[PDB]
Amino acid sequence: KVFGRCELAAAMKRHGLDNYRGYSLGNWVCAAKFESNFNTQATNRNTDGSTDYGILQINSRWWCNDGRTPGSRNLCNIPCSALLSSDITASVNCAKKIVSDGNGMNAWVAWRNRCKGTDVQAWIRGCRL
Ligand code: NA
Ligand SMILES: [Rh+]
Ligand SMILES: [Rh+]
Ligand SMILES: [Rh+]
Ligand SMILES: [Rh+]
Ligand SMILES: [Rh+]
Repeated sequence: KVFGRCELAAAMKRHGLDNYRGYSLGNWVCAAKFESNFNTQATNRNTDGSTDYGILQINSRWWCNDGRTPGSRNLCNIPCSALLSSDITASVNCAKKIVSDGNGMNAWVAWRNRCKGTDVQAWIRGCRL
């Protein structure tokens, strides 16, 4: 599924991401925009052979099992395929673990390079929340 901006903000809010570990909803929407262009089905292979999955580009080295990332972990205890669902529940639950891990939202390279320090409130402007 390719979400609209305000449609994703509403789903993220419902699933408890607004202010999760102090990160406003606009941070999460901005991250999803630059990681996946709001596409749940997005996949991107990494130089290390790991793959990033879903609306928040969650990596198979640490977070999910895809059966093709040797000596990786599955710290979210999910098949990476669960992260490509139209239902964002599994991505949001795994993203909560990731952002609690010590480097916060810097775990998302698109968030650090394109969202961090910017007017991220703009990403929820005009949305009924
Ligand atoms: Na893995
Ligand atoms: Rh939920
Ligand atoms: Rh819930
Ligand atoms: Rh766009
Ligand atoms: Rh870690
Ligand atoms: Rh509201």
